[PDB]
Amino acid sequence: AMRIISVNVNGIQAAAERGLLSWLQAQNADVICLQDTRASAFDLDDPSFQLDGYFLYACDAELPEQGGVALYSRLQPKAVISGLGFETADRYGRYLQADFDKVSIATLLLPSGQSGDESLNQKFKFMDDFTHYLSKQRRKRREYIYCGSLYVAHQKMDVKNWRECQQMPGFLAPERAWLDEVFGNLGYADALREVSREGDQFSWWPDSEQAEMLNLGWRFDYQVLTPGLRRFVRNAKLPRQPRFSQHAPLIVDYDWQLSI
Amino acid sequence: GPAMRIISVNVNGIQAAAERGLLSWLQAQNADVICLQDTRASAFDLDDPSFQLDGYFLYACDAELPEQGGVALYSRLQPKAVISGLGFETADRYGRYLQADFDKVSIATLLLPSGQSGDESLNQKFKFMDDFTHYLSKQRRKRREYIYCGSLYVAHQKMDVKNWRECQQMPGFLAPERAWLDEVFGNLGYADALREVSREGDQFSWWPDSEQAEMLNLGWRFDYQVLTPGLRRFVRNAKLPRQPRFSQHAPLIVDYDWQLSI
Amino acid sequence: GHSLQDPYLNTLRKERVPVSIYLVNGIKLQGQIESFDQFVILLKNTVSQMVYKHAISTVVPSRPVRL
Amino acid sequence: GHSLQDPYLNTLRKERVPVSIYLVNGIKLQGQIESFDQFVILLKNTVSQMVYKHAISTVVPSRPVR
Amino acid sequence: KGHSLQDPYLNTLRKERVPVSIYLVNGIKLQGQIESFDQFVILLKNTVSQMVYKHAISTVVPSRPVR
Amino acid sequence: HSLQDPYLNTLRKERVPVSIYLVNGIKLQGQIESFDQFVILLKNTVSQMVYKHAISTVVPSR
Amino acid sequence: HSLQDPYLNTLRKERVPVSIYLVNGIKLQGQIESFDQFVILLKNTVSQMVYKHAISTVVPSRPVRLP
Amino acid sequence: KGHSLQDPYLNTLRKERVPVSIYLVNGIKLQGQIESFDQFVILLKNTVSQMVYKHAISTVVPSRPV
Amino acid sequence: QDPYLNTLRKERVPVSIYLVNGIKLQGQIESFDQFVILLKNTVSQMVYKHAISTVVPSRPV
Amino acid sequence: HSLQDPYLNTLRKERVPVSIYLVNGIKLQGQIESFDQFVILLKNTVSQMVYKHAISTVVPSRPVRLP
Amino acid sequence: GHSLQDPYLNTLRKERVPVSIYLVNGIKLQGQIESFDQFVILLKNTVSQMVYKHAISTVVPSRPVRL
Amino acid sequence: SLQDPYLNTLRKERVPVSIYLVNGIKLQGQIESFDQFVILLKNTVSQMVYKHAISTVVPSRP
Amino acid sequence: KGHSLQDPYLNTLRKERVPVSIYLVNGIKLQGQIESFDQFVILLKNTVSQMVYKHAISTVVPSRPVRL
RNA sequence: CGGGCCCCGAACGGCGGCCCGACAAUAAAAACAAAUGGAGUAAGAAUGAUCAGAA
Repeated sequence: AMRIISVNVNGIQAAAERGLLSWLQAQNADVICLQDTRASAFDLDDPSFQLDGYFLYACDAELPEQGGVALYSRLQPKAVISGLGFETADRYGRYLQADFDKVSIATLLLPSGQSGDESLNQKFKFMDDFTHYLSKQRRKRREYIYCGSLYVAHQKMDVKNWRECQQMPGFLAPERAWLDEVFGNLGYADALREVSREGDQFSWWPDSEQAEMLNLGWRFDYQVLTPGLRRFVRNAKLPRQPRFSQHAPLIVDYDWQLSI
Repeated sequence: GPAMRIISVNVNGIQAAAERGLLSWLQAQNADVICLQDTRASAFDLDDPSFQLDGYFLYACDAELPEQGGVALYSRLQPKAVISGLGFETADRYGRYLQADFDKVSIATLLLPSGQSGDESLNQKFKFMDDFTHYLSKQRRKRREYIYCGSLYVAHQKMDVKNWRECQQMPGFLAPERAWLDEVFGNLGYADALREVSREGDQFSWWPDSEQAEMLNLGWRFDYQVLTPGLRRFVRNAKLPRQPRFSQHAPLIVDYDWQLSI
Repeated sequence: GHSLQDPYLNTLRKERVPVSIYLVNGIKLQGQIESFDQFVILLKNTVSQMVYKHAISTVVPSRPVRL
Repeated sequence: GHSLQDPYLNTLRKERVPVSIYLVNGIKLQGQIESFDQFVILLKNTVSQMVYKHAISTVVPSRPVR
Repeated sequence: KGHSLQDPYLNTLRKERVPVSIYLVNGIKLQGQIESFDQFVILLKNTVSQMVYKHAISTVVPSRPVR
Repeated sequence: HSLQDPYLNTLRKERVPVSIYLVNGIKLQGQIESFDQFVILLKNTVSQMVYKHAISTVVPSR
Repeated sequence: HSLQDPYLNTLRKERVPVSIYLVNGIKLQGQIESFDQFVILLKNTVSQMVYKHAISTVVPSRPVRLP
Repeated sequence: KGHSLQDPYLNTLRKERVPVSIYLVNGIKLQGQIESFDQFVILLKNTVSQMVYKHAISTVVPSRPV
Repeated sequence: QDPYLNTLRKERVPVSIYLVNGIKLQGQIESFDQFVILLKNTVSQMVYKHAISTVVPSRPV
Repeated sequence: HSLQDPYLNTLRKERVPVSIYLVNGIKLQGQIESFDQFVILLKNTVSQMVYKHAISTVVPSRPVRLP
Repeated sequence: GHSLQDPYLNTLRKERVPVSIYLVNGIKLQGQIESFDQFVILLKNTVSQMVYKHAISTVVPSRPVRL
Repeated sequence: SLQDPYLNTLRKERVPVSIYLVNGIKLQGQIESFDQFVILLKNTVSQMVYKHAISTVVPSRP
Repeated sequence: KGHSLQDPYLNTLRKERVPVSIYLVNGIKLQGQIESFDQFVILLKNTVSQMVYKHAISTVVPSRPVRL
């Protein structure tokens, strides 16, 4: 087995009050990649967030409310690294990576880009910087699993009424083109769309009860994995959890097992 | 023997044509179908017995403004059906398209905007050619073979116009329109009767208002019998009488071997 | 009689609005509605062709018209 | 009922106007109408078949009739 | 008896002006909101007034699940 | 009638996903919400009401 | 009435495997479990209700004699 | 002989330098421009000079008509 | 092999091709050869012979 | 050469309903109308031309005996 | 050339050894080789499905047989 | 071709090789014999494979 | 082989012994350098030799720009 | 030992001569965390003025 959980909690505190800690504790998994901690590493040090039988790793942004990402693993990773050299990355700890034998996973959290124009500019900046870094991450032997919420949909199949969202951030032409270039040209794939080419599957919908009723979801979570692991995809699922997190948990299993 | 003739003259205002007596030459020349282009008048004006050709069925559709445009036709025999419009505002709102469904051929009148008046006319021309290539690509697969008989206001090749140097910027030889025409002809398989039967130069249809240009024969070939390849094989001959200009264009007359019938 | 169907056809007739009748198969029918009666509708055009009510699928007037 | 269908069909029969009936399936039929009833219809063509009104879509005569 | 179900459902769909994507038996996809209807004809409102016959409609697909 | 009503009621009392085929050959599978002499609602992404006269075959999943 | 009921009763009692054709031309197969005055339930592995409005021709694979 | 139709199409795409998107049999989209071709190889110029074998090319979609 | 596809092309029948990857392609047959089939649908979406699994015409020929 | 051609010719002559599975595993159905050195025609409602290089196996719904 | 697979498959067929042909798609095919030729092998399944070589990948016998 | 030198060298030295198939499943075992069409692995079961569905043959030891 | 554009490419990749990244259809990537090639095989020298088949190679992406 | 090179038979085989198997040398890469699941997954063109298809 080889499970991976992705829950952009948008605040580990709200996650705790919503019962995310108990759900993850009950949810038997190998690695858990929650995003947007909205708290300092010292806050994550609170044993309440420490899941029984899992390690604690977290990198906080310069400003807690800005972001922050954490990573829980069942076995001691070979090494944990944070940052990518970019200001938009280092100054906010939006990237944290653990190292295991043969495969090393990472936790990515892109800026929403929907708050303001400056957020969209930062999004474009981080996108170009990240595709550059990944170009530098081509011939690298170690296979990767960039588990992160990219705040962008690849195809219309990933979001309904695209006609209305075409101009709204998250589905704009340049972001979709960047994602397509990152996926196809560079040989990267996705476990879900590979194992299950089924529409209507989303992760992030408005907290508004109306959108939840009519299910206005935007697929923002993606299990970006190097082509080496593409062959070892078991199955993907997007549970419709009752408002536990804006980004619904993204659980995927893999045929390839892990090792220290 | 079995023969049919179609005549097309862009009168650009039925009033001027009637003033010079086009009705006499029309009723005199034996023809099966007439495609009078650019009426620039109300349909009731065409309905008048003076403009109506005796013994020919008539149907006229104009724009929201009578003088703006409009097209009419005179069929020798009652067509099975008559349709107007294409769904595009550029053609429906301005009556730039009229078709009299008959058997197979279904004579269709087309009128592309000149694009020489202003920039808005050129934008309308671009939109029209785009929508038309779309519709024709969606239509080429149809069984019914059409004959889009209309003045396009575009010269396809150098054989259609002399002194192309100064004409590069003048409408009629612009690059986008020429490319669109070459596309719809070759890439889609459409042909023209005149170029097919006669590769002769010097013959033109459109002339400037300058009398010196007419004396020197500085003319343009803006008319094309855009026909489905199904009918390209039965083209016999064509002619362009150089009678004193009734309008900007000349009467395009063509003869076919196929004999139409209700 | 009908609540809106017959009034709708009468309104379409009064102003002879050019109406394009669509067949269930897919073909279109141009020409104004000359007259109408239960199970039949007469069309005015090059010929006095009569269409069948049970065959008509959609009746779209060329201009927005209200009862 | 048939306030308009019956007069039209009776006039077409009396004037023996050759009418072309187009079925919903698309096939083409030709021949004048000899007689008719509230359902089927007798044709004039060499075969003189019985067409069904529920399968007829349009009846276009060769000459407009009053 | 015969209209105990479709009548109130369609009336609610009309009142809620929910965008509908009606499908014809031929398979064509029309869109718009139903503005009125009776028993044999359904009147759809959109850019161009459209009259659709009931005997030719296959499904009426609204954009939101009505109660 | 005598046969359609009880069978169509049991097809919902037992929660049997019903698949209906349109005359054009299009297939839709969903749980029937309610049925009438001329209308039958099939639970799908949205309440897609289906006309009885347009249904060709009813192949339940079980 | 005089011909449909005996034919259907014979096809049912004799359990003749029929090949029901659809109005679209598709050839289906299966056994008939029970018929109605407007619909027939044909079972092929599982019961499958077939509407008479969508049946073109019913051809029994075996010759049958009316009562 | 073998590429009487493939050869002219690929040569036109090359001369016109139309940005094409090659879809592999594995389903991986490959955007770029056709640099050169032969019997069973096509050079795609992009951020990385790529060589895609023909036997593993499912479809090519030029972004503009040719 | 050759006559069937030639008839499909000349008659302008709407063709839908399922590739070996399962992709349901749609378009009309423009031109074909030993190892290439030009599919005309908006763009000249060329398709290789080795990758084609099934050719589904809309109506028999 | 010695086995494929006779087997397919027998399947065609007897018109045995065969079930073909693609290399990807998609299950197809239909009768073998005509064979070819590179392709086959499988008539099932709509005649579909399947390529031999994409055929995983040929499962005949009925046992067949070679000549 | 082709001098090694012929005797191997002929011996597998003679002794009727149960082989498990794993296709390229990861599907099991337990059965006995009834015969074999170019571009084709004939299984001894209940239906004796005819398989193609291009699709076959591995041929493992349940019991190790001698050459 | 260089395929035959490689294969017969592995056969003579009997090096445990790991063969990856087109699907990707990792095989293991020595190579007993080989030709142009098939390979006869020396595995516990000696699973035979045809040459038209091979990816890469690599020896576990240099 | 009639035009043989693959031959110059492989020859320049081998002569300079550039680090290649031969992708396969299954999805795995093979790093190394082309030692030699023929019609159906290519030799990748990564500690041990790899008999990667030709028909299984999806794309060859050299991590080193090769002028030609 | 086995790869690259030229030499020779009749697009197709192969044999001798050899060289190397550590690049007579990248004006420089903001950085290589370290080199068999398996008896088989295919929901709807906003509408050809009108499609008969054979030993």
